[PDB]
Amino acid sequence: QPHKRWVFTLNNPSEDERKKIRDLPISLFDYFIVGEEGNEEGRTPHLQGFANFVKKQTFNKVKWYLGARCHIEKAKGTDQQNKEYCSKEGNLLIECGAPRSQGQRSDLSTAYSDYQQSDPVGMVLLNCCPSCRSSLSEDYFLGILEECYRTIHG
Amino acid sequence: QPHKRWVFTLNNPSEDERKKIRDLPISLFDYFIVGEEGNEEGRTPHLQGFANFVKKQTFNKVKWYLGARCHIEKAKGTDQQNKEYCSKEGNLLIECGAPRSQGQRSDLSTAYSDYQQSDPVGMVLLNCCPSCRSSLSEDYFLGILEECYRTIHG
Repeated sequence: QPHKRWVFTLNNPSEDERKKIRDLPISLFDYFIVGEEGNEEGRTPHLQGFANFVKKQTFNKVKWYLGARCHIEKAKGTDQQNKEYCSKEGNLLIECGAPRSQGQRSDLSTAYSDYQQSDPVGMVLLNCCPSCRSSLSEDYFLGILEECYRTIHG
Repeated sequence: QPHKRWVFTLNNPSEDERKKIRDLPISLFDYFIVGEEGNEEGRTPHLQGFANFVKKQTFNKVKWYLGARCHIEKAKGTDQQNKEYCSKEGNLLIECGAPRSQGQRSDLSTAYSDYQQSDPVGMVLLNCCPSCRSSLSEDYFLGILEECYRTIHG
C-alpha cells in the first residue's frame, strides 16, 4: 500500500548521496526535512529524515527518490513531532515546505472578517492553506518582512 | 462517496445565508471562493462557489457547511479554472486559501539551492506547500512586502 508520510535513515552517506537528496525537486513534498547526525567520533554518521509527499508513494518509489541504501518506514506521529526529531542535532541538509497540521491548535483566527485587506502579512496568511498559514504565522522570514512593512508604514 | 472538491449555486441568497457562508471557519478549506452574481435587473441574483476542503466530505456534510438550499455537485476542472469561473463578475463574498496546482507548470525553480536564506521572500516561498508557493509567488500582498524589504535593503 502507498502512503504520503515516510521516515528514513541513511548510515554513512557519501557526498553524492547527500547531493541526490538535496537535489530532489521541492515540488515533490508538502514537507521534507533531512538532518545530519552522529558527527561525534563515538557514533555512526547518518541522515535522519521525514518526507510528507504531495501524493501517495509506494515503498519502491521512495527508495528511488531517497536512494537504495536508505532504511525507510511508514511515519508515525505528527509532522511537527517528526520536524523536532529530525532537527534535534541542529544541522539540516534540506528543509522545504511546511508541516501538515492535523489537530489545528492554532492561536490564529478562523474568521475571514479578521483578515484585513489593509494588512499584507494577514493577507499572505489568508491566501494559503490551513497548514501553511499556521506555519507561516510563526515564520522568522515572514516576521522580517512584517518588521520592514511596519517601519515604513508606522 | 465523499470528495474534497465541490461546486455550488445558491439562488436569491438572503442576508443571513451570505453571512453564514462568510462565517465558515477558514480552517475547513485548502481553497474556497464564493462570488456574487446576477446583479443586473434581467436575471436571478446568486452565489457561485467552489470549495476544496482539507478532508473529504459527504454531500450531507457540504449541505451542513453551506446552505441546505444550495445546489451542490462534485467539481470538475482545475482549482484555477474554478477560481476564474467564480470570479468572472468581479464581486467576491469570500476567498480564503490557495488553489491546488496539480504540478501543472511553475517557472519557479524546483531546486532547494536556488532559494537563498538571505532572501526573506524566497524563504517564505520555500517554507510552504507546492500549491501555496506557486500561488504566493504571484501574490499582490507578498509583492508589497517584497517592495518594502527592497526599499530598506537596497
